[PDB]
Order: sequence, then structure tokens, then C-alpha cells
Amino acid sequence: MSKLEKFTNCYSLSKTLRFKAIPVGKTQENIDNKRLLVEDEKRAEDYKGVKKLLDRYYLSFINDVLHSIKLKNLNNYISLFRKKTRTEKENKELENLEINLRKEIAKAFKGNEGYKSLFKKDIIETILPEFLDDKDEIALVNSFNGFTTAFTGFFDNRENMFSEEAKSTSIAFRCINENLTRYISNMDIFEKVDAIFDKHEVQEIKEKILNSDYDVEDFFEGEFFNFVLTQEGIDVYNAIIGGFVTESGEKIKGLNEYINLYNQKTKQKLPKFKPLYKQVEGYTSDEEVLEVFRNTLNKNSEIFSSIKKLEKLFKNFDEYSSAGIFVKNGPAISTISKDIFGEWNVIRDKWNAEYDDIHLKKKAVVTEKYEDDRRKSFKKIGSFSLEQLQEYADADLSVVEKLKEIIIQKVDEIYKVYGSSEKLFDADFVLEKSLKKNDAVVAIMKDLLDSVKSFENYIKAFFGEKETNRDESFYGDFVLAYDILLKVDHIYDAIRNYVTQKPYSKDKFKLYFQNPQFMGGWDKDKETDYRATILRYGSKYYLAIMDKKYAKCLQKIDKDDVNGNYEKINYKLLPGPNKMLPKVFFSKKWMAYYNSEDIQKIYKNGTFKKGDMFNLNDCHKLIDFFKDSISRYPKWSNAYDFNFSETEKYKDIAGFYREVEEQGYKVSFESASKKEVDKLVEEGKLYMFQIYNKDFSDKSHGTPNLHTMYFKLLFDENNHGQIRLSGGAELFMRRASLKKEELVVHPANSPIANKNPDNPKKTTTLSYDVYKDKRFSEDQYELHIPIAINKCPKNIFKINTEVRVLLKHDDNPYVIGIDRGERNLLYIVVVDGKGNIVEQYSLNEIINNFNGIRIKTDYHSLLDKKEKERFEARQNWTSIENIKELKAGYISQVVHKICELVEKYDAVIALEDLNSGFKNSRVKVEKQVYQKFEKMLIDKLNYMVDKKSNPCATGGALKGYQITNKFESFKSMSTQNGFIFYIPAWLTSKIDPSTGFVNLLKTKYTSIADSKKFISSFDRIMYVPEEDLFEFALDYKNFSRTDADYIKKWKLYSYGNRIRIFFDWEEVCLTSAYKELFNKYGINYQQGDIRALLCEQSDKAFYSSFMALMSLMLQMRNSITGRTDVDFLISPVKNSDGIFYDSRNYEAQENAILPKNADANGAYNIARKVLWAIGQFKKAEDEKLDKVKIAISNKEWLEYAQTSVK
Amino acid sequence: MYLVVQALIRACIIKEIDLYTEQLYNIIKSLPYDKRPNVVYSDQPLDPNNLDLSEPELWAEQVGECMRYAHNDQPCFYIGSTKRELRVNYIVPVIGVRDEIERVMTLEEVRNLHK
Amino acid sequence: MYLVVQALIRACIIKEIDLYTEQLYNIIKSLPYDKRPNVVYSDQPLDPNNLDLSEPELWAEQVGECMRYAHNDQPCFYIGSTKRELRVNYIVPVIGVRDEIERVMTLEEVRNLH
RNA sequence: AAUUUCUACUAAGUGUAGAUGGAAA
Ligand SMILES: [Mg+2]
Ligand SMILES: [Mg+2]
Repeated sequence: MSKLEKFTNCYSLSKTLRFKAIPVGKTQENIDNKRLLVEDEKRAEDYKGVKKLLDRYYLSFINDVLHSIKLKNLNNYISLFRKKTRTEKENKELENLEINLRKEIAKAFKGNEGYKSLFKKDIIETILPEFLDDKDEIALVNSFNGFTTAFTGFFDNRENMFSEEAKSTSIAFRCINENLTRYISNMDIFEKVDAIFDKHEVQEIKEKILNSDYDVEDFFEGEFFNFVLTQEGIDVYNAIIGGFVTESGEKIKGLNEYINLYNQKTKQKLPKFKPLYKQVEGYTSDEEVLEVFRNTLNKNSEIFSSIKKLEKLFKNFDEYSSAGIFVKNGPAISTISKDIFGEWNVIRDKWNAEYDDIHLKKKAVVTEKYEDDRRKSFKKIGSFSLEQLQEYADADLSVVEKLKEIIIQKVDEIYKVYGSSEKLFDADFVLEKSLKKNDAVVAIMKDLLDSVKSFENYIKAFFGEKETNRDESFYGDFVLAYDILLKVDHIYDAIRNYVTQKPYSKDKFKLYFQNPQFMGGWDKDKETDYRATILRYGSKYYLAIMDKKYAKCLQKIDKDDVNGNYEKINYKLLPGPNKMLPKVFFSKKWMAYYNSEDIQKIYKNGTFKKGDMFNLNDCHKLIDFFKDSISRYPKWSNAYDFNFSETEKYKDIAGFYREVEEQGYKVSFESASKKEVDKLVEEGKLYMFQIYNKDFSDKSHGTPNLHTMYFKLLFDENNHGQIRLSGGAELFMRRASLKKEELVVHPANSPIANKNPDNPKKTTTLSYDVYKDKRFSEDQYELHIPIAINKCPKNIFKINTEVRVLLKHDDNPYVIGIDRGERNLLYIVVVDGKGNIVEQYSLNEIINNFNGIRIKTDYHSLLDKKEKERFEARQNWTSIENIKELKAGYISQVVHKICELVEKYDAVIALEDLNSGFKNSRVKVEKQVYQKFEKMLIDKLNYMVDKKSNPCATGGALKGYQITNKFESFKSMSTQNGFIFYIPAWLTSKIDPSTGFVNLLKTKYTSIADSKKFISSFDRIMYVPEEDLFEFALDYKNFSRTDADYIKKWKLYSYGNRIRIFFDWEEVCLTSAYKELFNKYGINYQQGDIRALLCEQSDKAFYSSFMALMSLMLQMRNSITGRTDVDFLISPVKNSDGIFYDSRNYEAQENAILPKNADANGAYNIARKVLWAIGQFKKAEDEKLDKVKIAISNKEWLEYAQTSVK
Repeated sequence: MYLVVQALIRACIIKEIDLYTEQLYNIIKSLPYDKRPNVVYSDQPLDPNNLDLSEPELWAEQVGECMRYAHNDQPCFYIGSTKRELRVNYIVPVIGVRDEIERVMTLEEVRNLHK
Repeated sequence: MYLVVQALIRACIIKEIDLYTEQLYNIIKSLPYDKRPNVVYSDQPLDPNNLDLSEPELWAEQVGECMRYAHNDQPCFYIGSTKRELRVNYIVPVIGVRDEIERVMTLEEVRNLH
């Protein structure tokens, strides 16, 4: 038994097969004459209308119920907030009071004032008819009587609104975290400046116009927050601040405008108020998108005004509190250090040096775990003041002034773009083409939106997330401008989704056929209520739907052997036995079935469930009650073949229900005379759609799809319970999205060219027409049948532990290792239990194998063509969604090449871990697509299955492996999942695999002191004359940050040549370069150790160039970026034999024993880490295996990589 | 008068454009995809004789599939790759890269692009 | 007052006939030898709208090999077989099989002829 | 450049090779 054969039948897993339904015979004319489409097309076209109406009613209900709320904890929250908490374990009760507050706002929501007749079927049936005064708006909601089940998802999303899950889509979180915050903030901002606005200029007016009762003070006074929860409440609050309209063109001036004009003092800088938040593009026509663009970005719209306000606000960066403006720590510091200082990692390094001088001792070297903790403490830091960022720089270089310069530069960029786009903003513009094909119009939209958006993404860093004293005089204006500028995201995401949108459309609606419960399940007894069956003739499976008024039209049909007989699929499965049997037997039917009191009293206690140790007789007493009642209840005794097990097998109650559910599946075949059903079709009494997809058609010979195999096995005889037909099918209709004036067709008998350059046959002469998107130019019914694979699973156990136990006890476990690369989209190498490489290759050429011949579709030259295509397209918006839809239709043909090795080797898989890695920007498969790969390789291993295998054998479609848990979320990809070990990827590609060397120095030039200390930190610099090499004997103890290594005594050499990047490229030879460098300065390099000789030259031109060659010696990763044919990794250190590792000595081998490219090295060293983890599993005891760590830290990894090769 | 001839010679120009596109579409339909010339595309007829190459609203890309319409048989082309859905009715092969268009390629060169 | 207008019509109709012969040279090049249509070859540009079939000069034979000229790109045609050494520059397909021309076969029917 | 749908195709001629969980917001 291989390691895999144990993993099947583990857990339940439901999928949704789809198909095309072809109306057969005279059913199309009947659907057209009875008009069963324009009705169901009118419904799912106005359903958005009833969504609008239900939103209106929910808002009216919320505003009618929040005029009775009372936040009693408010009088204490208001004082608890302004305590200067200084938590000291006292803010936890603050959190608790806040939670109880948001809950006591949802008590009336969840409990009273309705909320029952709100989300059930009642609201569209009876409640909403009252809540209306129009006939139009009543006709819609009256037409949905009975079709409430077409909402349940909407009602689902509308329960997120009444709960307090601490999410943006809730009411309580809105009126607690984003109102009370701003409420108290503005209240204190007023308390500061209360006596500024004198009476006779603001008060006498804001009294008479707004309310003239509890006029202006009460809204700031006390607990009147119990009034600013409605919409009229927040409207009157912004009327206090922003002002009124007085129903004419007066526009009296508001509090914020009064603080604005109170700049008469010209030294005001006063903190302005903030409003309250309140709860509740195009993509239709080219003219609409152009109008929305002009209305949302022209020089009058609010976005350009906000750009002007930000230009002004950052032009005055001097007159603000330089200790109150906070850049946000995170990704933005990486670039802020490049703009402000001049290097990529200045801020992080200054902060690391400071943290060294605080927390670290004066140890002669750092410790790996200490450096990790320092990185962690940095990551925890929230924000940085401009003052600190001033401290990290030297003198004669401000930080506020440099930021002012940078922001002004970006704003001048935006202005220049707006100047190069004036042609589009004229009101009298017109188009010569459609926007999707027009590019000198989309290139301008993109050049403008990219400018505005890369300004908005560089400004956002000035927020810093919740702080100490800040500069309110800055943040008032900043937030007021930025919250407006933020709408460019909506615009840029709703114009790109219109210039990218394909020409056709998959917009469908649902067919009900005048029946709410249509097709909701396949049961024999309920046919006359669901009206849907699945006939089968020969090898073709027909749907069958009766009508509205002839529900009894498929019963009186006998076999009668007329040489035509539709089969018919029946014998309903069993619905939820764990609740069904208690429901189907305790539904008050004890009147005239049995006589006993012993069973009835243990029912009264209900002592047959858990909540006790265990019992042998009480549990099986109820088990036998159910058993000897079903074996006499005729509705189930005749239907199912209830062959239960013996009495000693039961050990719990769940076993009984699992057995009852496993036994209640008997999809059976009845017969029916073909002429009678055909006449039923012709009489207009039965609509017979044929299920279809290109693997059912007679002219197809190759391998069928996967889902076709599942749908055929749904009705096999060797499918006992593994793939069963979970009820709930659906039938949708898709209108034609292409005008028949727009089909394009490769005409008949005209030789066509073949797009695949690796294909031998370079033409094709088909004797018919090959339309383009023929499927989108015709009305197409589609059918959605859900199935439930492995419904009743037997082998229940945890997988993360069983894989570990199976690896420990195994002697030779293979390990596949998958890593991206620069010249290879995905390199694979599979290494056995010792460390040998048993197979290694690249996934660039996917070799498709059919009918005994194999043709290799490349996927790198193809992606290279699409990149060269994107390079010269002038709009890059549909030409960069094509690459994103190729790279995700490539990692669906890699998934097969991985689920082939996982079965050929019984291996585990070793994937890179994406939460803790920075791949260097030239690797082809970027991270956003990799995460889509690791999520597509989990969803496949959930039910791994081989199409070309006997459907019963282990591995085939009925008993497929389940070697991974379901996919939870992208952040739960760490340290284990089934057979998929997630291993970090540090020191993985730049590490020579013959020895285990790695380059831990720092060989960039800084000065002459550092350089002389460097050349003095070695042990030997000697020209061996017999080998013509410059032996550098180094000991890693002298240098810094080299606490990771293990051997710590290396003999570097100068063997081989290197490829300096210079983007130029220059092939240098190391020994010759050193000879030339030493001759250029007169250094007699034949005196063994020339260490002291090397520390004599005193210019800056020597140590600036010696460090260069010393760096080129420790490279091991030479690339040219021009040829995939010459890239290679070479090591400067001899191995146990004496020869260097030169990856060009293995490219010319059929199956080498070491990595060939420099990308096979990446995946080889990603698989070795998992071999080390397997090593760890062979230590602990089977009770501790669930606790062994897998995250192999750099010290452990270098040790394992330097001890294995001897 | 003399302003009707100049409303009829602009109908000889179009019967020349159609002939040129039909001559091309049978000389592009044969080259294997990695050799198709760089073209200047447009949805309004492009005279390959003069073409005023200096106009800034015509780019130069490759030409992908050359299909043929359904109702009539007007030979639509496909700039770049198909999945861009950039279907253009009239092309003319040039010898320039993306935007620095050098000169209009003559049909003899497009023919000798296959060898 | 008709100095050059005739020289405009004589160019428009010739360009139309050339487009027709270029649309037909393919539909001929993609057929089996035994399914070619019956041509009325004349080596002078012929029209497909009328063709004046009453003239006793237009013949009726199956077309031979359709060869693309090498000096210019003209689609020349052969008639019968290469043993007749007949070479023409303009043809039109008709369903007048032998010598009596009932009708001129339209393009969609010389395509469908396969 | 055909498809339940996506990607790559033409794959021996109305198709080939992998993948595919839909509905909903
Ligand atoms: Mg297939
Ligand atoms: Mg395609």
C-alpha cells in the first residue's frame, strides 16, 4: 500500500455540474406559443426594482425604529473616552462598555418592532403592499407572490446589516465607531473654541432656520447623540456645521465656513469640524462612460478641486506642526526612504541601528532570533512622525521640505497630463470609433487616471492609522480633501471594467415555468409538485418538464416493448436523517401504531443523546425503536433496501444516522413508451430538453471532460453512494449577445494557419465553417445540476496528522518541489528520501498527449509574445487582462502535471510560502497569480481524480484521493496542508548545492576604513600558482550578521568566469581581472598571504574596484537576460572531492544528480527543506507529531544543507 | 459639373481599396503567425498609396487572424491577438515599429515575407 | 462635356471586374479538378451582371489550373488541361454546360459547388 | 478557431488536451 491509498472517502464535497439544454422536437415552438420566456424575462428584469423597494422599506423601518432607541451607557461612555485612558489594564472595560452599547442598539433591531415579518416570505407578500401609495410600485411586488425563494441571498446579505459583527456593513458599527468617534471629537473641538462665535452673528440665525427648539447648544450638550442616529438627525447636525439651504438661493454660512473666515487673525490654523457618516461609472453605453469621465474629472468637478486643495495644503508644509504629521509605517516607508533620503533602505537601517543601541547588548555579532525579533518590533510600529524622520537624516537636508518638493512634482505631473488631455474635456467632443476599439481616447483616460491614482496612492501614506496629539489644523483639511479624492478608485475600476469587458455577454435569467418550486428536487412522490425528471435513451440524457396544468402527464405510460423505451430516473434520496427520523417518527403519530412507557419516558428525558459518559442499552433502545418502526412503516420499507449491520457494531448515535443516510440512495430505472412521450411533446404537454455538451455528441471520440464523467456516473450501477445527485437543479436562459451582422467565420475549404509553432502540420482545410463564438450568437438554455461527492464519508480522521504519521513510518518518501524562476515559469524537481534528484524539468512546455501522439504547447514563448504585444498596444488595459487570463489558464494545465507526479511517486508537495518572501520582480509568475495557483492546487487535491482510469479503482472518478483540507483563506497557507507543505523560501536559490555555501558578506563599497577592515577580516589572500587561482581563506566568525552559517571556515577561490550586469552585460574572468587589478597598482601577488600588502594603497579608486571583483566572486547567479540558453550558477568553493560546482556541466546530461539550471536549484532547495521537516517527524513520538514545527529557520537550514553532502 | 466627378472618383478610390484589401487578405492568410507584417489599421478605408504617414492617429502593430465576415464576405482582420477583440476592416502593411512608422510596405515585400 | 467621365467608368468597372476575378481565383483554387464550373473565358474583362451571353463568341468549358502570375500578381487561368496550352486572364462561371448559356452562376453557387 | 464555461488549440474533421462550484451580494 502506497501512502495515498489510505486517503479516500474522508469528507463531503459538493460541486455544480453545468450543461447546455437543447430543446428537442416541438418544445421550442410550444415555449414560444405559450409565452414562458417573456414572463420570466420580465421578472428577472424588474427584480432589481423590488430590490430597490425593499431597500427603501428597510431604510424607512430603520429610521422609524431609531426614533425610539436609548443608549443608556452613553452618559458614561462620554466620560470614559476623555479619561486619557493610559490603558494600564483599564481600557478593557472600555471595550466591554462599547460592545454592550452597540448591542443595546441592536436589541430592538433583533427582537422587537417586527423583524419577524421582515426577512421571511411575508414581506413581499403582505407587508410591502401596505407600505406603498403607488400602483406601479404595487404591481411589481404583487407579481412575486410565491417566488420569494428568488431572494434568499439578498435577505442573507441584509442580515449582515442588523447585526453588530464589527464590520463596515453594519448599522451599530456605523453609529458607534464612525459617529461617536467624530461626535466626541467635534464636541471637544467646539469646547476649545466655544466663545469664538459671538451670539448675534451665528446663534440668532441658526436658531430660527433649523429648529428653533433645543437650538444650538443642546446638540453639542449632553447625551443628545440619541438624536443624531436617524437621517434627519445627522442632517440637522450637518446643518449645524455645514449649513442650510433655506429652500431658496440664500445659503447661510456654516460653522466650518465661520472658522474659515475667522482667518481674519491670519494666524488662525484652527481645528475645523468634521461631519457625520451615514449609511445608504457607465458600463452601459460609450456616450455614458465618456459623460461620466467628463463629469467626474474635468476642471470643475470635485476631484480637481481636491487636487488643488492638496497642492495648496502641501505648499504650506512649513507652517504646520512637524511633530504631528504622521507617515504610515508599512510599504510606504520603503519608497519614502528612496524619495527623501536617496536609498531603498535608509529608514529601516537607521531604526535598526537605534534599536541595536537600545535593546541589543554589545555582542560581537547579532543572533538570528534577535534579528528576527528586531524585524518584528519594527513591523509592530504604527507610524512615524516627521520629527523622527528628521532625526534619521543628517544636517543640511530637511524632511518636510523634501516631501513638499516631491508632492509638488507629482502635482505638476498631474497638471501636465491634464494639459495633454484638453481635447477630451471639451463639451463638443465626438468619437470616430467605439470606445472599446478606440485607443487614442482610452490612452488618454488611462494616462489621466493613472496620474490621479498614483497621486492618491502616494498621499495616503500621510495617515498613520488613533494616535497621540496630532496636527488637527492639518488633518482637518487633509481628510476633507482626501475623502473626496478617493472616488477616483470607483472611476478607475468602473471604466476599466468597461474597456476590458468582452464583446459578448453571459447575462442570463432564471426560468421557472410558471411554478415556484420548479426543479427544486428530484423525488418520485413529489414529481407532480416539482415537475422535472431525467429520462435517458440509449446514451443521451433528456430533461423533462411537464407544464402548468398537466402535472399528471407522465404517469400512465407503460413499457409495452414497442422497440422504444425512455428510461426514467427515480427513487428519491433521504433528506437529513438525523433530523428526519426524529421528525418523521415523533410528529404526533403515536396514536394507533404501537401500544410502551419505558421508551416514552426516556423520550421525555431525551436521554438518548450525549451529555453523559455512554450507555450500551439506552442508545440502542431508541436505535431499535427507529429500526423496528421503519421496518414496519411502509413508505420507507418498500422503497429502500434497509440492510443494516449487526448489533455489536454500533458505538454511538451518529453511526446510526450516517448509516441511514448512506442507505437511502436508490436512483432507479423505470421504463416508458417512446411514442407516448413523443406525442406528449407534440401535444404541448411535455417540454423535453436534451442535456448536452460537446462530449455527448456522436462526432466526439477523445477523452470526455471531468464533469461529463461525473454526470454519466451519477446513473451508473457501480456508483453506490459516492457521487449522488444533491437536489436543487436550475435552468437558466441566455439571450444571444452577438448580432448576426457580426459573426466572423473561417470560410469552408480555405486553408488556415496554425497558431502553434511547435506543431508539425502547418495548415488546416476543414470542409465546413468555423464560426467565432458561435455559442454566443444564439439563445442558449443552460442547466445547473449540483452533485455532492462523498456524501456519507467513512474514513473520518484529521489529515495534517495522518500525513505526518505516514511520513514518519515511511522509509523513502519522495518530495516534489515547485518553484518559479526567471527563465522558467515553474521548475519542478522531485527528490527522494535521501536527497537524490530523481527527476527535474520545466513546466514551460506543456506536452498535451492524445491518441498516442504528443504535441508540446509551449507556454513561455507564448507569454513572451503576449508581453511583446502589451509593450506596443498604447492602452495596456485589455492587453494586460489577456496575460492575466493566460497565466491563469496555464496553472490549470500545470495542476494536471502535479497531480500526475503525486500519483506516480506518492510524494508530498513543497510549495513556496508567499506570506514571507520577496521574489525579485523579474520572475515570470508574479505573486498575485501564484496565490491563484496554490488555491487551484488545493481545490484539485480535495478530490484528485484521473480521467483515464477505471472509474472504480482507487484514483478513478468514484474513489478519488482527498489529500488536502478545503481551502479556507489565503492567509491560512502556512506550514502544512494535507500533502502540501508550505515551506519558506529564504537562502534557497543562491546556495550552491554541492557543499551548502552561501554568501553572507556585504561586499559593497563605502569608504577606505571599512574596506581595509574587510581585507583584514580574511585569513589568507594567496595566489596558488599551481591552480592559477586566488585562494581567499575566510572564517565567518570575524564578519557581521553571519551567525546563520554552520561551517564558518570556507576556502573561496576565483574559479570560472562571471557575468557582470554593468542594462549592459559583460563576461569577466576573475583570475585575469585580479591580475590586471594588481598590476595596475604594482602589488607583488606572489608572496603567499598579501593581506598586509593589500592594505597599503591609499586611493579611493582601488577599493572601489576591488570590492567589485570581490562581489563578482560571490555571485553564483549569472544571467544575461538575453538568452535562455546561457544562464548558469557556479560556486566559488571546492567540495569534498576538489571540483567546483558549475551548472553548465550538468545542462548536458540526461538525468544529472545536481541542479542543472539555476532554477532547478530553487526548487531542489525548496524540496530539501521539506526533507528536513520529514527528518524532524522521525524523531518525535506519534502523540507529539501534531506539534513538530515546520518553519525551518535559517540556522537549522544552513546546518542541514552543509552536513548532508559531507 | 466638375464637382460631380470629384464625387465619383471617390468611388473609384473605394473600389481600389477593396481590391487592395482582398489582395492582402489572401497574402496574410498564408504567412505563419510569427511572420505577419506590422500593419496600420483603421475602420475607415486606408489608401495604401499616399496614406500621409505623418498623421499621429495611426499606430503600427502585428496582424493576427484574418477572418471573413458572415453576411457579406468583407475581410475583417484582427490586430494583435484575437482575445483583444480589436477587429479592424482596413489595414495597410508598414515597415515601422509601434509609432515611428517609416514607410508603407509594398505588396511585393509582404509576398516575399514568406519566402 | 464628357471628356474623361467615360475614362472614369472604364476604370471603375475594370477595378470591379478585377475584384471579382480575385474573389473567384480562390473559390477555384480550392476545388477538386472534377468539380470546376463552366467558364466563358475571353482574355478581356467580362461582367457578371449581364455578360451579354447572346454573343456567339463566349465558349463554355471547365476551367483548368489557376496560376498566379509572377511578374505582376494577376490570377491567370488555364482551360481544359495543360495539354491545350490555353491561358486566360478573365473568366466567368456559367451553368451553360456545353455551348448554350442559360444563366451565369453566382459566387455563392460556385462556392457551394463543392 | 467551434466549447456548460475558461485557457491553449485544429489535435485527422461539426472537433482535441487539461481545468471548471453554481446561485447569489
Ligand atoms: Mg476532451
Ligand atoms: Mg480562444
